[PDB]
Parts: sequence; structure tokens; C-alpha cells
Amino acid sequence: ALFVHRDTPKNNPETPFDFTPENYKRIEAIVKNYPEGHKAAAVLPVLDLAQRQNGWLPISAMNKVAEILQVPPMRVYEVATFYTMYNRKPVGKYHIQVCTTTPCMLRNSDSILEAIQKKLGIKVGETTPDKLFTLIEVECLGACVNAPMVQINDNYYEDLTPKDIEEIIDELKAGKIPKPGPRSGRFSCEPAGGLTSLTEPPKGPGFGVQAGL
Amino acid sequence: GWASTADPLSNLVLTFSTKEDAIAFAEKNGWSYDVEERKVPKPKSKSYGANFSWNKRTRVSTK
Amino acid sequence: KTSFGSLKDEDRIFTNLYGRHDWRLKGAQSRGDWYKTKEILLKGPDWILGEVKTSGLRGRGGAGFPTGLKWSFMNKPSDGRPKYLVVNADEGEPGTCKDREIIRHDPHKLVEGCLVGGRAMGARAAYIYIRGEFYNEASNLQVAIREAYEAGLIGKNACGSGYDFDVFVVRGAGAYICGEETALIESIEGKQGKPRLKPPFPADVGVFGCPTTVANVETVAVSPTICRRGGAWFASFGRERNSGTKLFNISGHVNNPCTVEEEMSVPLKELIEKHAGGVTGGWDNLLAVIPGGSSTPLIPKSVCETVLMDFDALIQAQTGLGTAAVIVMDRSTDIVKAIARLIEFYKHESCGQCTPCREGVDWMNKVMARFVRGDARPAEIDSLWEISKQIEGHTICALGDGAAWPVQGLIRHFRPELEERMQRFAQQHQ
Ligand SMILES: NC(=O)C1=CN([C@@H]2O[C@H](COP(=O)(O)OP(=O)(O)OC[C@H]3O[C@@H](n4cnc5c(N)ncnc54)[C@H](O)[C@@H]3O)[C@@H](O)[C@H]2O)C=CC1
Ligand SMILES: Cc1cc2nc3c(=O)[nH]c(=O)nc-3n(C[C@H](O)[C@H](O)[C@H](O)COP(=O)(O)O)c2cc1C
Ligand code: SF4
Ligand code: FES
Repeated sequence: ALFVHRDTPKNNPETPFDFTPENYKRIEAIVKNYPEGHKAAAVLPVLDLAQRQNGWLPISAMNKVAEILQVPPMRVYEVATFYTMYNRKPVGKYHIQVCTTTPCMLRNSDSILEAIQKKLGIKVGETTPDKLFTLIEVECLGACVNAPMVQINDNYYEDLTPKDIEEIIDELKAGKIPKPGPRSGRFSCEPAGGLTSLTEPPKGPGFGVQAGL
Repeated sequence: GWASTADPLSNLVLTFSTKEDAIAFAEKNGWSYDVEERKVPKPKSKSYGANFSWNKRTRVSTK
Repeated sequence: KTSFGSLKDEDRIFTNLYGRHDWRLKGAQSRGDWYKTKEILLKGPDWILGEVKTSGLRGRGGAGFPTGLKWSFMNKPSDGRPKYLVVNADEGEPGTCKDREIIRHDPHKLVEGCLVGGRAMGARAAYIYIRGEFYNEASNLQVAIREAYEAGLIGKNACGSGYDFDVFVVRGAGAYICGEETALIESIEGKQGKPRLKPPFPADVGVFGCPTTVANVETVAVSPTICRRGGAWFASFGRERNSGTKLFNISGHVNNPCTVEEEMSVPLKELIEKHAGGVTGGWDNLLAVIPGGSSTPLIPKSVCETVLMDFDALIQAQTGLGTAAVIVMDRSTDIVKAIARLIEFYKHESCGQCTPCREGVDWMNKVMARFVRGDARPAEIDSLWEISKQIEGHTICALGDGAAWPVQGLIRHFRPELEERMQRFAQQHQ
């Protein structure tokens, strides 16, 4: 909730951090993805790469990313602070985001949120004391037709019920990984009352083409 | 401890529209005078696109 | 033709929208994609741009600009700089998920559209700005890109025509304001997602200072079908200057929220009663409909009866088409709370570069929170309207206008509910 940093023993420029050589090759490929003279355009994924190295961004990936791309560190600080994906605080092992935007609150996402609160025994933005689950709220995540939904790490869980989300929680606590998909009758985006469209098979190539092509 | 002065003309600043009229008023009262020229600002060249040039050095590092 | 809708499965652009067939190269090429692309690339950029212009395809992002003229803006001789095509796959608009379905189920159609568009305007390479939260969608898109690369369709000597074309996928970092094309250009270059000022247009100075054209996924993926079936085939649908087929994402208090392809000028009532499964509790339970996601003003039941879902009929109903995102609210809703949450979302997604949005969106959030609570004076409601008139038209980008429009629509359509709520609070608390 703070956009300024203060020197802590757990977060300082003297905190040790480095990239693995495979991650160095990935960073080199990311740099080579862009035109010459614009190395700073690689600052967006590479820093995110450092997040996948650690799970959170102290101020040691900031300076390292600034060093390996020949940019000032304040540009990396601006990029990290402007964007909400880059966690500058150590989050739990499973970061849970709940959508509370209007097309998701329309389908009573508050009941799902309260179910998570009464299951994990935490508050909004609080971290579980075993360093496993972090529960915050974000904006629309692109699953409005399958609302309500949550996003755990990099997995979408759509069309959820309180029983569904508590089952996801108690299966995640057991060490297994759930199925990143909607839990209703439909699969991705079709209506639940059967296919209203695209019941006919597709017609294949060479269909309805014009003369001269 | 105030600022006590003995100069009666310390708070005498006059305003003139043009330079030659002020020169005539200076010569009229017999005051030895010196003139500093009007330092007009030079017309700068401003361009919003030059902040996002393809190869020039005038790119903005941040915005 | 007068009755618009009832589109057959033979005219749907995006087969396997529901993910029931294979999304890879062998599945996409069996559904008609990647067919006769070499002749399309060889015929000419002028011919492709003319075929697009005659088709009447307009902006599928929600802006409503004609696609053919905008694509022909960069049809000019070069000055030594490369030219770039960028596909906007952010899709941070609430109520909108169609581009997610396209990039998750038809990636090869998007790649062929990128190739055709880059041939049309002479682009050197293609950049896809995927959303950061769409990690599986981005992985599937890159799998399809690699599968198209190993088949010789793109890269050096793309589709056996001698024209080089490269494609890239760049991930976002969780910012809705990055969906704006100039803020997207700034985000690709490695800065904060803060929009630029037009002029200079992206056709003159875009990403890396190169001439760059940014287009939506839904207006890029239809280009090979546009070239194959012909311009008049796409012009056969809808009204005049409203041609084409549209993906509609219907959600809210609806029995079956879904994404479905339909004709442009279909009535909203027919679509919501046919594909969505009807409003919950019958038609009489319906209270309001937002026709274009969070960027458009809402309309009540008195305007939702005989409204055509195209640009002209919706702009005649003092609202906008948006991204064809139908958010439906029935009579069991706190509508002022919904608009307050939308305004709070706009507050949480605003870059803060330019002053009127940065201050007035926060001011609108405070005013609407007090209105939901009811702790104000009635004349302040009209004052809130004036605040909207100090935001709409005085901003760098259109997020400020996109926040001012729903408040104006809510006030104009449901001032009595607002004033009765706050006078009830004043009576029962003082
Ligand atoms: N698709 C989505 O997810 C979302 C879409 N929107 C919609 O996007 C729109 C705002 O975006 P814009 O691209 O700024 O809309 P619009 O004002 O700018 O312009 C559309 C296109 O025409 C170009 N253009 C505009 N004026 C021009 C001129 N005088 N000469 C040449 N080219 C010109 C722009 O560069 C752009 O590519 C709104 O209609 C809003 O409802 C808003 C939020 C989300
Ligand atoms: C605040 C804001 C956010 C936007 N977000 C998106 C977006 O996420 N996806 C998109 O395709 N267009 C978005 N747009 C619209 C783009 O500016 C532009 O109209 C679109 O990328 C291309 O339009 P076209 O359909 O004519 O090609 C947004 C516009 C604004 C003002
Ligand atoms: S209107 Fe808001 S989001 Fe858009 S440029 Fe201004 S401050 Fe940024
Ligand atoms: S409003 Fe929640 S996913 Fe879009």
C-alpha cells in the first residue's frame, strides 16, 4: 500500500540475488526479440522473469535488471511501482485474486469472498501464517461470461460456488494442483442449455471463395 | 533596529512606455544615465514528436 | 433486407469458438484457415486494402473507426524506417472476453490475419500485446506461432511469396490503461503505460518511432476471411456503414451468460432472449442493460425494447456500442452500488498522467460513495453532472470520457432513485 521503499534487513540493495544461466539465455532471447538501440524495451518481461525467480521483487532484482540492460534504476522502479503484477512484498506460495467488478458482483462474488475468509481465517490483503495463501481483490480478469471467478497463481477458476472454492482450498492444502477450468456444466463459453450456435460441423477449406483468388 | 536611510530617491522608480521617451526624460532632468537593452527571448523550436525519435538522442527516458 | 439476425453456421467467421475442435495447425487448416494465402500475399497490398475498404469493416475495439481507411493511412512510401503492425490483445474492459476466446481457440486465424495485415500496409514485423493474466492463452498462441513457423508459413519467405514477416508476443503487467494504443506503444518500448498525444499519430510516430498501426484481435483475425470470401460477402450483413458479424459477450443477471457470434444489426431483445437464455425472473424483472461494458452509458427497459445493436442506433440512444459487451442488471440489484463499483474500478485503473482524470475520477468516487450511502444534498447530484462536463473532452486519452459517460447515463436515467435514496437516509438518520 506504500509506493516508497525503506531499507529493511529483509529488503535492501545488499540482499543477494542472481539469475541462473538458463535464465540468462532467456533474457538474451528477450533482448534479441527487440530492435537494436532499444534494449530498454526488454525491461518489462525480464523483471517479470525475476519475479518467477523469487515470487516477489525486493530491491535487488531492480538494480540487477537495471545493470544488465544499461538503464537507470529509477526507470525499473517506475515500471515496478506503476504495474500491479510486480509484488514488492513477499506474498504467499499461492496468490489468490478475486474479481469484485460489477459483472462479477452481479453473480454474488461477495459470498465466495466471505467463504474464502471464513475458510482461511484471514482478512482482505492478509497473508496466512503458514506462508501459503494470499487473498487480495482485483479488477476484471476477462472471465465475465463465467463469473464469478478467482485466479490462483497463473490458473483461472471460473463459475465457482462456495463449495467449489472451499474444495479448491482444501485440495490445494493437500499438496495437489486443481484443474484450471470452469466448474459448471459448460466447458469454456457456451451456454449451459446446449449449443445455441455452431451445431453444424465446419465446412472446411475452399468454401465461399471469390473468383480470381 | 529598523532600516534607517538618508537617501530621498531610494523609493523612486518611474515607468516609461518606450526607450527614447525615457532617454529624453533622463536628459531633461540632468541625470547621468545608463541604458540596458531589452533582452527578448529567442524563438525556440519545440516539437512533441522529437521525444519519440527513432534514432536521435532527444528521446525521453521516461514519461 | 429488414430483419437482421438469425445467422447460419455457414456465415460464422470463428468456427471452433467453443473449443470443440482442434486449435492447432492441423485443426485450423482443416477448418479453412491458411488456404490460398500465397495468392493473397502476391496479389497486392493495394488490392487487399481496396477489398477491406469495400467491405465496410469498422473498429472492433469499440472506437468505431473504419478499418480500411485506418489501415490505408500507412500505405505510403518509406523514409528509411521500418513499419510495424501491433495487435491489441489486452482486453481489460469489463464484460468483454471475446478476444480471449479468439486467442485461446483460434490462434492460427490470428496469425494469418497478422500476416495479411502486415502485407496490406507493408509492415516489417508483427507484435502481439497479450494480457499478462492470459498466461495459458499466450502459451497456446506461442505454440501455434511455433507450429506455423516450422511449416514455413511465416518468417523468411513467408507462405512461399518471398515476403519476410516476423511475429512476436509480448506480455503485459496487469494494467487496463495499457489497452489504449498509445499507452500500449509506450508499454512495449519499456516505459510506464502512459498515453501519448495525437498528433503525432501512430501512423507517423509509433513504437520505437517507426510508423506503426495498432488494431484489435477481432479486426485482424477476420482479414483473411475478408480477402477470401470477398468484400460484398461481409457487406451483405447489417445496415449501411454497419456491416459485419460481431462477437457478443452477455453476462450479468442472466440464465446463461455466454459468448456468441451474431449479425451486426440484430435487435438486443432477440439476442438476449435467444442466445443468453433470457433475463432471470422473466422480462419484467429487467432493470437496466449496459451495452458496451464499462465504457458506455446504461439504458433502461424503455429503451431496450426496440434497439438495434449497431453503431448508429446505439449512438442515437445517447449511448455507445462499446465492445459489444452486454451487462444485464435485473430488478434485484442496487444499481447505484453497481455504478459506484464501476467508478471505483476506473479509479483503480487510471494512469494519472493528465490532471482532469487524475483528480475528477477520485472526486467522482467520493461523490458516488456518498450517494450510495445517501449522505449529500440533492443539488449536488446536478453538480456531479457538471463534474462530468469538466472531464469529458479535456483528457489525453479516452478513459476520462469512459468514466464520465456511465455517471451521466446513470444520473439521466435514474435521478429519482438516487434522490429518493438520499432523502430516505436524511429522514431516517436526522
Ligand atoms: N476494446 C476495448 O477493450 C476497449 C475499448 N474502448 C473504446 O475505445 C475508444 C477510445 O479509443 P481510441 O482509439 O482513442 O478511439 P478513437 O478516438 O481514437 O480513434 C480510433 C482510431 O482512429 C485513429 N484516429 C483518431 N482520430 C484520428 C484522426 N484525426 N486522424 C487519423 N486517425 C485518427 C486513432 O489513432 C485510432 O487508431 C472508445 O470508443 C472506447 O469506448 C474503451 C475501453 C476498452
Ligand atoms: C482506456 C482505453 C482502454 C482500451 N483498451 C483496449 C483493449 O483492451 N483492447 C482493444 O482492442 N482496444 C482497447 N482500446 C481501444 C484502442 O484505443 C483502439 O481503439 C483499438 O486498440 C483498435 O481499434 P480498432 O478496432 O479500430 O482496430 C482502449 C481504449 C481506451 C481509451
Ligand atoms: S485520462 Fe486518465 S488514464 Fe487517460 S491519460 Fe489522462 S490520467 Fe491517464
Ligand atoms: S468483471 Fe470479473 S472477470 Fe470481468
